[PDB]
Amino acid sequence: ITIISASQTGNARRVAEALRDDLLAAKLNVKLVNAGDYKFKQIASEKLLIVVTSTQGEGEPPEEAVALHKFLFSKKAPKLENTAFAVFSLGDTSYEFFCQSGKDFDSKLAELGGERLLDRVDADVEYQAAASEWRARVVDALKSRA
Ligand SMILES: Cc1cc2nc3c(=O)[nH]c(=O)nc-3n(C[C@@H](O)[C@@H](O)[C@@H](O)COP(=O)(O)O)c2cc1C
Repeated sequence: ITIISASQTGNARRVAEALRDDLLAAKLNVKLVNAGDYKFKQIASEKLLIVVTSTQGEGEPPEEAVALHKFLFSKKAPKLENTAFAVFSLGDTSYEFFCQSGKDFDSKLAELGGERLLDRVDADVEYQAAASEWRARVVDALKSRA
């Protein structure tokens, strides 16, 4: 399983660390990478992929995931021939573009034909219970979808 973290400050990364550990706890071969250090040209090669992404100024994706989101949004983006996914997003209702990055990644993947393992989870500023409830569900799902 490949867990991708896209954080401007470092919160998605922390959740990803908790999540990867739950999967190390439930399975074992888990790879945790930051969007800035993932050779995303092989994202296709993933059987089970998780993305954790925050939403930034003007609803823009996290910096480390810009090339990735742009790539995933490019005419050169590959079809998720055999890739399934789940997205967790950190956002704030006070902003207009609440959780837009999650909406973007969730959409484009599905548009490309990726299989959604779990409905996208949008998280507000309190964030910490969503990551946990979401964490508990991907574990249950992945145990049931591998
Ligand atoms: C400059 C800035 C702008 C942001 N803009 C938005 C926004 O438009 N919508 C949103 O849902 N979240 C926005 N966030 C994200 C925050 O709501 C919050 O989820 C943050 O803690 C995410 O941290 P992470 O990047 O470490 O995951 C913004 C954060 C920063 C620093």
